[PDB]
Amino acid sequence: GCYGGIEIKAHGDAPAAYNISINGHMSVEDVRSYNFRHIGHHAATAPQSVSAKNIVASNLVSIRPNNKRGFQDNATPRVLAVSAYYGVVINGLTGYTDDPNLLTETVVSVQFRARNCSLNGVVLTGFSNSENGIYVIGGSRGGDAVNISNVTLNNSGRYGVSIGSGIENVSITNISGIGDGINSPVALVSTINSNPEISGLSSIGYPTVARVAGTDYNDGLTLFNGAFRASTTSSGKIHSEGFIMGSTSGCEASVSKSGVLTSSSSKTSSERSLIAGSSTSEAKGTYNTILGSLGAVADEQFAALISASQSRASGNHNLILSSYGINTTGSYKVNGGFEKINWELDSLNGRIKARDTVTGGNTWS
Amino acid sequence: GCYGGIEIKAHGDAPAAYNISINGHMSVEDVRSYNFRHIGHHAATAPQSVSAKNIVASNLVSIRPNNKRGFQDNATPRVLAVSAYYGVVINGLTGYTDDPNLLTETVVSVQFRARNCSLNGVVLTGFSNSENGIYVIGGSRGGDAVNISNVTLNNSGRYGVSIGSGIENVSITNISGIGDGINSPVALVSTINSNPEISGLSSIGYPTVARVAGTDYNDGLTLFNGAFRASTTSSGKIHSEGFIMGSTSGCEASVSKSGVLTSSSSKTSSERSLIAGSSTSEAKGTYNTILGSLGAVADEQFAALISASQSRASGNHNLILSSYGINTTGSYKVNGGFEKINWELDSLNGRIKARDTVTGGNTWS
Repeated sequence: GCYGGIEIKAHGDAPAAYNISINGHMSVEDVRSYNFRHIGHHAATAPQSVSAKNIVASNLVSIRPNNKRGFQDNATPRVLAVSAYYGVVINGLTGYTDDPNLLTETVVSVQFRARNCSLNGVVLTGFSNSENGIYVIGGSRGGDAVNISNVTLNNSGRYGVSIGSGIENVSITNISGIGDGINSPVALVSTINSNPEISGLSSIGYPTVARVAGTDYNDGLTLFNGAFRASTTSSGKIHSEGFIMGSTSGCEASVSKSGVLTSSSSKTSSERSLIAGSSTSEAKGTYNTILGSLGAVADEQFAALISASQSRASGNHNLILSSYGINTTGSYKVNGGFEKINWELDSLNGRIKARDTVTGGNTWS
Repeated sequence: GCYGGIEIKAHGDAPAAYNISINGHMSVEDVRSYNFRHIGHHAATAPQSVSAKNIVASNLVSIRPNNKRGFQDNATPRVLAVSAYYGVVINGLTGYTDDPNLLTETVVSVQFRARNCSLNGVVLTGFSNSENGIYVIGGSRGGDAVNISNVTLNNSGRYGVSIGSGIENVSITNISGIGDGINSPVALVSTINSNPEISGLSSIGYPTVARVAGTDYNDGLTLFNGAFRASTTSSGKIHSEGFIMGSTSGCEASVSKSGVLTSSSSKTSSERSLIAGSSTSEAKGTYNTILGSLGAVADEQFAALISASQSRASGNHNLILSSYGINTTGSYKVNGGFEKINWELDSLNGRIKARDTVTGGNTWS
């Protein structure tokens, strides 16, 4: 029956409380069950608090948060409100109400310069007329992060987990929600930024499961950021807009939009490129394709090789097929050969050339 | 020396206990150390409990669970048994025994309409003659989830972590196990459903590490569900059977079996398709391939382009190679050109055509 159940803070012109541990608490009909803040250090244009740091809070219970008594000029209720603080770790939180009209804005807020906060093991039940279950707004700062995992929402929040502006680093994993009893539910998960890391969403009764910068995903989502590598035990450099998969050692994909699949000792520094099913191959131009090849090099714009060995395509839009030991240089040509160029399809001039013969009336027996 | 150490429940015709917090407990030689249930709400054909919700339980100790005394008609022992309840969050659980014959069925069970449960930070030691370490059976319900993470098993369970029927949403991460001292171990992890989310498995002494719907994985596994995106900071729509990787903005893979790699502003709505190493390209047919191309469109079944610019392949099995500025329409043709079609390999009729000349006796110097 208080305003704050546990408040951790400071007034302006004072240092905030720091290195505080909550090892279990029960808050019954408070306004803001857990309320961590530092007055004077919330505005985007204020200095960051140099003192608001380190809160570890666990096994937190919040029951029927409300403001029937009118505390703090009818401040809106919260199960949890974090602001200003760096390094808040919340584990095992249950918020429960039996009256949907008591709390109507946000059940859990992480906002107002709060940074590097982590929520894990959360059950929110009964808040069926609140706009937001969890609502996070960032600050927007280097080295920031917000981690939300293992959350389940039972008719709690038109937006179950909402991420607002100013947040570049978010991890949202294993969120589930029931929205059937909610007054006009919108989405289990919603994000303003286009690059959240997301996996393990499950819901019923929300019209949209995930809304990521305006795009809906209702059938499951896995999103990861940065350089990506899978089923490859070691590799050289991978650009943040690149990847290596299903490969053995010695591969690299060192520029924007370059990638290696199913290969050994193969490297691409070619912007817009793919190497697949190959060994000891290298793409160094742009728009390069190397497939099913051995010791193949593509080193000019749009150069490519398919089923080629010990060969180099160095022409503009120059493709080598089904070859061994040839180096080609022509523009808009498809070539094949064996130790020397033996045929050409010349797209530039409309010529077809064989080293030996060109014949019709053939059969294959 | 009790039947239940802590029991949280209700009898039939009563509401179950709700919003209960266990902030550390030690259970010594009980039958079921932690036993959460709601009689009358366990059968598949019973109503779901409307009251069994919210349990957060942490730092739980269970020692030598057994039924030497014969409680409850020789009910089988458990470190933890969850049934009926929604939203059970378990963090930091250690179960320990020095007598393998006391508990022989399942160490931890999540079954009988239990839903949206989460287990994290579990150590089970000494249960070397039990069939299952953790055994989960689902209900099978929309918006359900079971999350199991950071578990280590020391000679505990022929099946370390087993997922049974009725579970569509499972996350199993960071499970490790020693099976050397187990009486006939089978698998560290086992799954009935074909789509578990799994990563971070490590074992010794289990003949199989992971068995996923009957298929064994003994050398590491990472499985994710839904639309997939990596090393791409933003994108348009990705179908749940699609992906975008290593790409920049403006890409989409909007239908079953469509994908974009290493590209910019390129979109596929083509069922069974791939765009790689390309820009401003679009696949709209079926069985479409676009590689290393710029402003390329494939809009008919089996149409494809490789090393092509400002070109459209609109024929049935029509492939364009090494070209600029051509639109082709023929069936079973390979084409090349530069502002006009300049050559054709006609697989349908066995014709080869050049705009200019076709010659043999050529050399490339």
